[PDB]
Amino acid sequence: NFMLTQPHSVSESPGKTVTISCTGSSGSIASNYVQWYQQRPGSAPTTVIYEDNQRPSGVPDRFSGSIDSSSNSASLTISGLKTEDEADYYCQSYDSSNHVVFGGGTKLTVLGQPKAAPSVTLFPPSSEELQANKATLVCLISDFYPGAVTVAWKADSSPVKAGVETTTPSKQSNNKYAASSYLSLTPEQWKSHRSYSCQVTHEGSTVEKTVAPT
Amino acid sequence: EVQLVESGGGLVQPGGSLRLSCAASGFTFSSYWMNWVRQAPGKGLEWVANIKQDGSEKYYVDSVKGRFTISRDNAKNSLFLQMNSLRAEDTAVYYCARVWWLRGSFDYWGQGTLVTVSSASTKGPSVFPLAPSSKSTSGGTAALGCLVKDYFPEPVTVSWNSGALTSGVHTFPAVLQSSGLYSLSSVVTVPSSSLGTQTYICNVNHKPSNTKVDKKVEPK
Amino acid sequence: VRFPNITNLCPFGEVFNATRFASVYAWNRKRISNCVADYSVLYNSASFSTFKCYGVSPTKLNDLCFTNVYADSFVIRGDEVRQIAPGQTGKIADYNYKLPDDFTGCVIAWNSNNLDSKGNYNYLYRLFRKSNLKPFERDISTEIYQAGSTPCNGVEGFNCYFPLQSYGFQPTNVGYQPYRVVVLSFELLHAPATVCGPKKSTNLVKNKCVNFNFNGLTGTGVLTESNKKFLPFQQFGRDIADTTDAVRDPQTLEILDITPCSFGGVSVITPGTNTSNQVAVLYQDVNCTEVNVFQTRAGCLIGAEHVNNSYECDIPIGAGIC
Amino acid sequence: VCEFQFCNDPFLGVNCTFEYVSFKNLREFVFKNIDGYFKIYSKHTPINLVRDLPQGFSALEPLVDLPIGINITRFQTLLALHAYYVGYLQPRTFLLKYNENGTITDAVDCALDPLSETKCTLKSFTVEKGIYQTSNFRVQPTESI
Ligand SMILES: *[C@@H]1O[C@H](CO)[C@@H](O[C@@H]2O[C@H](CO)[C@@H](O[C@@H]3O[C@H](CO)[C@@H](O)[C@H](O)[C@@H]3O)[C@H](O)[C@H]2NC(C)=O)[C@H](O)[C@H]1NC(C)=O
Ligand SMILES: *[C@@H]1O[C@H](CO)[C@@H](O)[C@H](O)[C@H]1NC(C)=O
Ligand SMILES: *[C@@H]1O[C@H](CO)[C@@H](O)[C@H](O)[C@H]1NC(C)=O
Ligand SMILES: *[C@@H]1O[C@H](CO)[C@@H](O)[C@H](O)[C@H]1NC(C)=O
Ligand SMILES: *[C@@H]1O[C@H](CO)[C@@H](O)[C@H](O)[C@H]1NC(C)=O
Ligand SMILES: *[C@@H]1O[C@H](CO)[C@@H](O)[C@H](O)[C@H]1NC(C)=O
Ligand SMILES: *[C@@H]1O[C@H](CO)[C@@H](O)[C@H](O)[C@H]1NC(C)=O
Ligand SMILES: *[C@@H]1O[C@H](CO)[C@@H](O)[C@H](O)[C@H]1NC(C)=O
Repeated sequence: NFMLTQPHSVSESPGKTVTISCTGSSGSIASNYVQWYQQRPGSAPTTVIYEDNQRPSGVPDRFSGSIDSSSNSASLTISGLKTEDEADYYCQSYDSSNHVVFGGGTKLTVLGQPKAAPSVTLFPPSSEELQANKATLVCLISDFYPGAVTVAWKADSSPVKAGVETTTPSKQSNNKYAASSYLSLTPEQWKSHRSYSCQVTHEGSTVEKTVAPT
Repeated sequence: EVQLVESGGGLVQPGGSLRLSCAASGFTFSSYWMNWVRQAPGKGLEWVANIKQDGSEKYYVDSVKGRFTISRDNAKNSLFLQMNSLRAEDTAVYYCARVWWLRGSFDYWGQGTLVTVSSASTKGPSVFPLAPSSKSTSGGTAALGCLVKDYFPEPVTVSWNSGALTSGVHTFPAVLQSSGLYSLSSVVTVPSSSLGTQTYICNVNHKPSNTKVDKKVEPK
Repeated sequence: VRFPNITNLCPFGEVFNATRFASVYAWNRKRISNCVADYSVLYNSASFSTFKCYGVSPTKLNDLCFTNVYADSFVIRGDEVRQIAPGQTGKIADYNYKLPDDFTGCVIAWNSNNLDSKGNYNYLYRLFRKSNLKPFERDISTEIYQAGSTPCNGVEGFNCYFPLQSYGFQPTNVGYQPYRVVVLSFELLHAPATVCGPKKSTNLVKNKCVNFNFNGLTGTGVLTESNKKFLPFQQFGRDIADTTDAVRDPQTLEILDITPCSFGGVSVITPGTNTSNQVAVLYQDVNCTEVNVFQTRAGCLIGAEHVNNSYECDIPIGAGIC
Repeated sequence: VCEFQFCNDPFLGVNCTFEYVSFKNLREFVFKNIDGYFKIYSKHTPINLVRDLPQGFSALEPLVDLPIGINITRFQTLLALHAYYVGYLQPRTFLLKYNENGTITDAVDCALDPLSETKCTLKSFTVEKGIYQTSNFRVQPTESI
């Protein structure tokens, strides 16, 4: 069925223009109308752009967009970025295979402060937990900016998805963001691999930590 | 002036059911399309169901097909969603919205009603120390923390040395496990040289079960 | 607000629910004119896979008037539906059905694989042409296309091709499945508009002060049944001083007299304040149903007790009343 | 309203942007083109005059009002083969008399003669004995010195 996808981390300096894109697959995005929504933390998403290039009252002319039909994609641009524009942005379109289709969302950060790479520390199961027949590995990410990172777990050289839960970035006391991820293994699973690791992606480069049974 | 008001959220067991409602005014219901849109915590938006202006036809996303029923009453000025056989995967915030035409935009949105699906009973947390390895310690700086696991419901508050240690301290958001229980963690940032000389005890407080756990974290 | 019965709808259904469509190289056109354009059967329909307006939003379209509306229909592959748009190029956009960059209208399409397939080679498209098409042109000639330098002399051969190629539409083909495409082109000329969307009417409430809009006239007042009749073609009546007297209702064809909403001066009837602070109030030339209540010719008098006994006049009210 | 090809002597035997399909006899019509609309008024009455145009008064009710948009400078009357009259309208003032049922029963042509001017000036089909001022006279310049 037709689906929409979006980039996770999008950021730009205040006063400048940022582009937020959305792409389609298993159908044509340009065969129907594309909407864009903005969800500020704490409330519901509201319409910013509709029917490709229209906007509701209360939305300034800083918000505009278009559909690139030959690339099966669409985007909006936000000029004159303000610190009030921090929000989760969403794309929406219509299909026959899937009536209303929403994208996964884009996290937009306005860079009103210096950027920072994440500090990642990966902790092994303690003896107390192993004695309870559990082996949760804990990946803690802190001190990063913009507040948007991707966190994933691996077993040896292959990715592991089972038993994985994540949180979103959350502003900490130093105005940077922190995030976490948990991998819940049994001791037997933990010891079935040479090692386990957590890799955190920020912009493009990554930070990777490894722990193992001893 | 158009407004949407929602209710009917709360905690339900797996396999259970409930009805959500979205009361509204400022428009005639029979002139507009009504929809439900779902958003799980940490997730983006997805569509659940759509009902036609006069209630003559209904549409659903495959993931809720055969389980959820969308219905409306244009005389009572309210939209309803009957959700049967709720699964753990259905934990989410449910929004109602007004649509001018089928392939148009969602012009008005509610605030969102949270539905949590869990068989878990109220339980206090177990706390396990998270010790840094020598590989990270050797860098000159280090971090150590606590894992708070298998508690229900939220929230849990965590502090270090009974509130004495606030510098370099962060408590992470909790996650919901497939077991219906929650887990979170807390970390304190230290100089690597302080790991073997200073005391680092986390104080984990879970009000719903009157449980307090004091756990010392040491380096590996 | 009252508008007449709509007994003349635009035949969008005839175009969309047709048993057969034309080939794209020979696309059909039907003129829509002198009718009510109800688009609620097009934009509220979930059966369409494509629904995009390059002219005006559907939310406004159903309230706009045009001189002419044209419905252009044809069958093409699903992978070619994206070519039916202004600014596009390709085998269909250039040789079969071209829309102008400034196209004003809507492109609607849906899957027809459940009917228009076998292989079904009845539908054709132009593969070769000497030049591209002008906006809304059509070319149904069979002249052999010369790709090379050797004259074709009416037949196929080395670098000579029949200009058309058929579609291999089969029930087992998404991109190669047939789609029915209808393009609705809307224009406004210097001529009087002939096609407007439907207008909604409200219920009519009698014997109340209301605002109103009947067909093309507006005003305020009270609508009551008239005891007068109009000629068969007349829409409303007018008074001596050129004010609206009555209106003929667009749906019932009954005639309703229009009166002004009650108004008049308000005066206070009082004994001198030296002896009393009690007062009565007279509403001039109004009914007591509109405002010790006494209805008289002067108006509606409240606070004064009417009595049978006559007395020499003291404070005059009017029409014999003191 | 198609771009019809016609003979130079069209008769009946014994693209269109508009299409519609449905002596003793006096038929009267008025054809006028206002802001693109072709308005047709008509009346059909019995007569007992077989030689010439009957004398009398009637008003023609509107028949159709067609949103056509065509320039009309000339027209052709079509007869079937095995009488009619044509006049032209002018932007003149008339006083129209409406009876109790709203039917026009009489009329005054306000520029026909001095009595008609008085009748229009006074808004009455009956004029009392006396003198009425109906218009002003002004001699116009005929040359330039
Ligand atoms: C082209 O023709 C089709 C019919 O093949 C039209 O489909 C119409 O679809 C609507 C649903 O959106 C039908 O309404 C439903 O009717 C049933 C039975 O009375 C009722 O139980 C439902 O609650 C609902 O009211 C409608 O009946 C159906 N039309 C016909 C004649 O069956 C389609 O709208 C046509 N397209 C155009 C542009 O005219
Ligand atoms: C309009 O439709 C109603 C039926 O709903 C009918 O009674 C009425 O006579 C119709 N009016 C006209 C002018 O056709
Ligand atoms: C008016 O009031 C005065 C008292 O100030 C009183 O003496 C006089 O009689 C009153 N006049 C009348 C007509 O009652
Ligand atoms: C006032 O309205 C009533 C109807 O409720 C009517 O019988 C009465 O004659 C009216 N009186 C006047 C003065 O209009
Ligand atoms: C006048 O007298 C008649 C009886 O003859 C009575 O019905 C009526 O109500 C009286 N009117 C007033 C104002 O007292
Ligand atoms: C229809 O109108 C166009 C534009 O004026 C004209 O070129 C065409 O020849 C007309 N159709 C016919 C059959 O003459
Ligand atoms: C007659 O033709 C002129 C252009 O030469 C046009 O402006 C005018 O509106 C036309 N008259 C009618 C009734 O269409
Ligand atoms: C008005 O019409 C009636 C028939 O309903 C007729 O008897 C009457 O004479 C007409 N009035 C006039 C002034 O012609």
